[PDB]
Amino acid sequence: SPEQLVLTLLEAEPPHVLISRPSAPFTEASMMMSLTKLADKELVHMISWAKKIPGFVELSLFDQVRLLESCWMEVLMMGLMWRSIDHPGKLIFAPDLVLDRDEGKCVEGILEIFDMLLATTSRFRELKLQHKEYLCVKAMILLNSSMYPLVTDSSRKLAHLLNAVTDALVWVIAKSGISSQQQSMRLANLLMLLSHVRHASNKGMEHLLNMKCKNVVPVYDLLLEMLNA
Amino acid sequence: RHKILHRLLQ
Ligand SMILES: C[C@]12CC[C@@H]3c4ccc(O)cc4CC[C@H]3[C@@H]1CC[C@@H]2O
Repeated sequence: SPEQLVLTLLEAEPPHVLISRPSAPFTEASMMMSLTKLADKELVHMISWAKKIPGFVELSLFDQVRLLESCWMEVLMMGLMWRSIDHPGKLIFAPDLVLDRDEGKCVEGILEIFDMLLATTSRFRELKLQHKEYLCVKAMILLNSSMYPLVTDSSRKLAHLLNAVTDALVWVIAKSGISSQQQSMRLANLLMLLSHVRHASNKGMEHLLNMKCKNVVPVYDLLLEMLNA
Repeated sequence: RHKILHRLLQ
């Protein structure tokens, strides 16, 4: 139910992972080490986060797994964008890892991804995305992935959940008291940005997979696993 | 395959 759902999401927010720039100037290797070390740690916390969304731990194991494998990059990126929303031309990876757009030149293939992330962030900035809208959108990202039938009521349980999240978002948007038509436009504007987030995610995944192959960066543990597919 | 994920979910 919308108010309670929204408070649960609020209380579910994962902590800020702290990381710092290395002492030496960035290289491709050292930049990738920093961002993957950050991602890996944030992944740990994303599991605990997901488990706090009502219903999530009532879905089947394969379902929880499949949603998390499918959305984790998207969720990393969404959280990044929210962190960076007030800081044009910058990506706020962590309080002490604030990358200027140009610093992406450091890593082959990454500037384009920074620009996508930056563009999607500006679009949220233009729309004046509100904290509670961000909470709902991020949970929708967890819940809204293709789930063609696997061969292993969880699917209806999924729909009910994503339904309640979508209602919560509609309810948050109602608080603005704007025109009915403009409440529809805003919903559409926020959900249409979900594709952009999926799209960046796709480029991010591919970029990192390739970095891993070229042994340009070692990846460990959770991140390594989520990567191995 | 989800050696660690399963671990953390359960
Ligand atoms: C996945 C990459 C490393 C981890 C990066 C990260 C790391 C942490 C985070 O909160 C967000 C992102 C989004 C951009 C990601 C990068 C885009 C491609 C690069 O390989």
